Amino acid sequence: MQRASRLKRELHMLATEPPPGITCWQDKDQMDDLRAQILGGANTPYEKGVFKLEVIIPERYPFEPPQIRFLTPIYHPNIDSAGRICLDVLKLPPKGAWRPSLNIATVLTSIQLLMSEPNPDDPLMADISSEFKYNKPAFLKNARQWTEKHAR
Ligand SMILES: Cc1cc(=O)n2[nH]c(C(F)(F)F)nc2c1
Repeated sequence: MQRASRLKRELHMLATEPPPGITCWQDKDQMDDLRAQILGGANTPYEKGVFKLEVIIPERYPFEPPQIRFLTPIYHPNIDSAGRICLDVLKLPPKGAWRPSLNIATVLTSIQLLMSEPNPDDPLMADISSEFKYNKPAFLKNARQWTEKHAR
């Protein structure tokens, strides 16, 4: 009942005040099986791609974070080839940053920010991370080509 009331409010806010570039909605009729979309940001290599994500709300929400993975392939130091995301707010403390005062909208915004600003210090993709650090022009070209191939 606690989780239910919280999800109703989140779905209302996602429907009426979505963050710029972000959409999140119910796949069907269950408030804990959600989908989202993040628009590729301008001045990023993902520009003019559209990235779909799966947003699964666990039983203990809001005390456990949403489980979010990219469905659209993306070329990024912190996102693996299955769409898993390495991001602090998707993880529980002490290492992670999730807390019940965050919500689906804030963490989708954090993923959007991660797309703009990767964290080569916490890589999931070692070869992409090294390319991002030491050969940024190649990283940007590869990230654009992957966006053309899979997100457009
Ligand atoms: C988009 C959005 C804006 C906003 O202010 N909130 N607040 C909550 C909360 F508190 F219900 F979890 N969800 C949201 C979502």
